[PDB]
Amino acid sequence: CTFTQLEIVPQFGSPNMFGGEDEHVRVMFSNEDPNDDNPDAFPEPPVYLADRDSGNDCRIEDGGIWSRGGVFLSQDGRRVLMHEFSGSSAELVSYDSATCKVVHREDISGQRWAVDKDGLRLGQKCSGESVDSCAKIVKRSLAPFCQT
Amino acid sequence: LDQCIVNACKNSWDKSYLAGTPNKDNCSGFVQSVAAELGVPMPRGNANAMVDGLEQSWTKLASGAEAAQKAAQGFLVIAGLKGRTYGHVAVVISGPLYRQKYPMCWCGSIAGAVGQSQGLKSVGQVWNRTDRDRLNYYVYSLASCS
Repeated sequence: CTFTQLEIVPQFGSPNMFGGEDEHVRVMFSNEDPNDDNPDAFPEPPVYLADRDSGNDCRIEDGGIWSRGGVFLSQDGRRVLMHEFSGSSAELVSYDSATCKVVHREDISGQRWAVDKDGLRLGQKCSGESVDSCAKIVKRSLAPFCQT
Repeated sequence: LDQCIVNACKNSWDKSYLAGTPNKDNCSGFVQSVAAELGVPMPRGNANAMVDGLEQSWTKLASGAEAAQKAAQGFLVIAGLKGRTYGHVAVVISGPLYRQKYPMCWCGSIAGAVGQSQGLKSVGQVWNRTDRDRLNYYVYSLASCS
């Protein structure tokens, strides 16, 4: 199951909302930073998920600080994979798009990371934020993050 | 009064306290560098180690709000919280509390740029809602600003 990154942008007509959509899922955050109208992260829940195949929506009510565009959608629209962090720790967390329930969560603290058609890559002894600057690099399956 | 300290945060920012790991990607490093510039004695180690050290040596404040008060008085204030894996530390500076409760800070982070604050984020915007309420604030007994 493949995840494509979902770019998160300002919505016109809804003053501090940021989100993005595809054929299956719409995702949305609200920006509550008083100083920044272009923030990199959203720490205040909820996250709103809309399932466009059912017409229903649900809220994720708690959660690590979410990274704008560390949000990814699965090919079938069933899972929404999100990067979340706090202090120096971080994690990748897959939610069910119909129920907003957490399906899988992986602690990736201390590692650089990247998600693409091929899967997930984590790295250490990095010189930079990109995983490519990492000396050791590990390829990890995304299968537990999205299942049938 | 917090000038002396602000300066210390901006200079300490571009530096690399440890090896080839620049401070902006290492909270422990960044704090050590600020403590360097100010000539303040800070426990050696990684983040957790630093928290244990501060726990034992340093005067512990009761709230983020008081943390910003001490910080406003040109003292050095470290917000710290431990993790199973990698803990986190940050230098508390003066100015408005986010959600009337979390004081502004400077910190680098291995989490990525999102966890980095150049005085523009509060500790409440670098730690999440859970961790945000479990922070400890520590202060050094001598006003590093004159």
